[PDB]
Amino acid sequence: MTRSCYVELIASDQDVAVSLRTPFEILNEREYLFDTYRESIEKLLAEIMFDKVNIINQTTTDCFLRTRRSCIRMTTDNKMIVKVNATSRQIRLENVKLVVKIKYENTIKTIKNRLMTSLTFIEAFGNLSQQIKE
Repeated sequence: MTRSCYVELIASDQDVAVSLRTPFEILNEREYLFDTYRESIEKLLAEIMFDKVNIINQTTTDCFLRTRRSCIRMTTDNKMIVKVNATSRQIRLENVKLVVKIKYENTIKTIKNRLMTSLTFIEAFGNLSQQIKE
């Protein structure tokens, strides 16, 4: 749980899923990334490798990591690392043990739809910020 995103990981014996709930435009603006989210997901998929070894003991395969995906891969020194394809293009990686798609999200919302518009002073203070610079 962070100040901007709530990252969750549901791990079963066969399928592992990563979700990310944020109340904003999710992948920056359209399909980009902030560094902190990538480091947090990398830490989480690094810890679940050590904690859930037998679930991730699968055959090493070569696959193209697609949009909104992550994978757990083996390095040349038999060290397991994690790369998340938050880039726009698909990333080709080898020695992949597991591919996990990340599901990104977004009467409390019915009140939040109006109370944000109740405070119309972002544009007023933007005019003031343009005004002071003289």
